[PDB]
Amino acid sequence: SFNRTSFPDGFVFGAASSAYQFEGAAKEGGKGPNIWDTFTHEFPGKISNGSTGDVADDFYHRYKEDVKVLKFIGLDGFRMSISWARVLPRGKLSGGVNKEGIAFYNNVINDLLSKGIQPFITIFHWDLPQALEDEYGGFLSPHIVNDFRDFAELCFKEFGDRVKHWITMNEPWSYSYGGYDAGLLAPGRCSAFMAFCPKGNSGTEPYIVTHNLLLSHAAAVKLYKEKYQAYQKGQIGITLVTYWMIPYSNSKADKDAAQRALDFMYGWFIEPLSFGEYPKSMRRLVGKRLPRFTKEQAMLVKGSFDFLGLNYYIANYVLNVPTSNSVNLSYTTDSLSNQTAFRNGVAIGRPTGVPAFFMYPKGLKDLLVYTKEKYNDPVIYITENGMGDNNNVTTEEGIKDPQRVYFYNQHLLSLKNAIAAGVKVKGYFTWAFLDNFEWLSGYTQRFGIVYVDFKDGLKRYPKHSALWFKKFLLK
Ligand SMILES: *[C@@H]1O[C@H](CO)[C@@H](O[C@@H]2O[C@H](CO)[C@@H](O[C@@H]3O[C@H](CO)[C@@H](O)[C@H](O)[C@@H]3O)[C@H](O)[C@H]2NC(C)=O)[C@H](O)[C@H]1NC(C)=O
Ligand SMILES: N=C(Cc1ccccc1)N[C@@H]1O[C@H](CO[C@@H]2OC[C@@H](O)[C@H](O)[C@H]2O)[C@@H](O)[C@H](O)[C@H]1O
Ligand SMILES: N=C(Cc1ccccc1)N[C@@H]1O[C@H](CO[C@@H]2OC[C@@H](O)[C@H](O)[C@H]2O)[C@@H](O)[C@H](O)[C@H]1O
Ligand SMILES: *[C@@H]1O[C@H](CO)[C@@H](O)[C@H](O)[C@H]1NC(C)=O
Repeated sequence: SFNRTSFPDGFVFGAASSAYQFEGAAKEGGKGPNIWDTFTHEFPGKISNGSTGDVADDFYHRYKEDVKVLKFIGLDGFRMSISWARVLPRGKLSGGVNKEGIAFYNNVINDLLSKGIQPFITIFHWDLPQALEDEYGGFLSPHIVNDFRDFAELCFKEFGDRVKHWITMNEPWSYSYGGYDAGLLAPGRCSAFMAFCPKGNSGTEPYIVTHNLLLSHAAAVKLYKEKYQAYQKGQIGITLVTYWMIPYSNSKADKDAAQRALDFMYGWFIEPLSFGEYPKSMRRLVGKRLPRFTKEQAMLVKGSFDFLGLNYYIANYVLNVPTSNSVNLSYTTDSLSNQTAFRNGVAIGRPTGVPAFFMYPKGLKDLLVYTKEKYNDPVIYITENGMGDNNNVTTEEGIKDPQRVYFYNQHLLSLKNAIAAGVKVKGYFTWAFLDNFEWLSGYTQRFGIVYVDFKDGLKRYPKHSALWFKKFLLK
């Protein structure tokens, strides 16, 4: 039966997590507030059922038993993130290191390694300390770069003797678009015409924030390369997300619109990372709302990754949107494109428990080949791939997830094809290890290969998908 021998020797199979979504202990162990503590508490209308990550999976206390589950499944690796405000409660290094926070991550890492599981560490997975958001508006300010750099350094110093795979940040697209265009994610900023956020500007701030995200990423990578990489002997990268874009029709209009959508979502980050400049379509359509890289900045950002982390979930069809005399000025409308999961009333693939998300495993290969061909054959890890179930059945029924078995069977076959096509994929991580706090969707969506019974003591039960992976891994 389909198993890991179909993949390169030493290929890393793992599961993924993030700190705010899993940890809980949000006000414990010396931890300071982050923007997600603030967002979920002050805007309960923006979270399904007014949920928070106050407790989440309580991974902070339950990590020892959870690591046993990872070993049971037989995973090679585990992707997890560092809570910035847990290790630096005041955000700045000068504000002091929280010894209790450092100890937790050390404990998790030491346990993982005893089970032969490699920790892949995301330094920043959106949970910015409130102190930094308060001081200078977080990623709206160039001040964020030095503080991000110091945070990265703390991680390298404290964990780098054991951690050999670093991811600077998770999905700066989501942080910028979600936090500053649509106002759906912390810090919850958007234009007043949306009547959805207290402050913001969806037409300017996402571009400001993305620039500082890239610069912060680049600062961390430069420091790692110059100061830690030679003796710790690890690798550092960044995780990007994009939908795969398919033109709605055969028209030139829809063809160009599809590429514009990809330019604005993916190219926004991977062209600076590869070429030191933003995509031409963005420069043309966004004009002077799009920051320029100085010569120093372009030099720092270009080539600043050892590997690319890619998160893949879905493909969408893309329609051209003609220019209009009625403008809502926003990153969203700047690309003159419209995404839809339906063509001629027919869904792009099998449904999931997430209304927008349909199964399109071919898109994983297409994205990987596109990336190989456009950006000089980079080393790639699939740092997230998964699907969600609606949280509307009993624990008993939730555990039986043949649809997720199917999902991973199909996507791993597609990944196999990408590797055969010469894409240098070295690893693959399931989102998620556990059912968790899924940001604006709260606990209404279950992405785990392991079920968490939120109603009954947060108990863990491996799903059929976990058992499928256990067999796939010959473990
Ligand atoms: C729990 O929530 C899920 C939501 O994902 C429910 O499953 C979904 O049910 C809808 C409506 O029954 C399905 O859509 C329909 O499918 C039929 C036949 O395939 C189609 O002809 C209709 O036009 C309509 O599109 C949807 O596919 C399905 N989603 C899945 C399975 O992922 C489920 O009913 C809920 N369960 C309980 C116990 O409330
Ligand atoms: N600020 C809190 C309350 C809190 C904490 C986590 C999540 C939500 C709400 N607690 C205090 O955070 C402090 C650090 O975080 C600072 O709290 C004061 C804020 O003005 C400042 O911006 C923040 O960095 C810790 O040093 C203290 O031990 C602790 O009592
Ligand atoms: N989900 C994203 C991208 C995103 C998230 C929110 C809004 C716009 C775009 N990326 C990855 O998807 C994973 C699943 O994301 C879910 O996708 C379905 C949404 O309805 C749900 O709210 C979201 O958490 C997240 O848990 C990871 O933390 C994240 O890295
Ligand atoms: C794993 O797959 C290979 C095909 O490459 C097959 O020869 C082998 O028997 C399989 N093993 C199991 C345990 O399924």
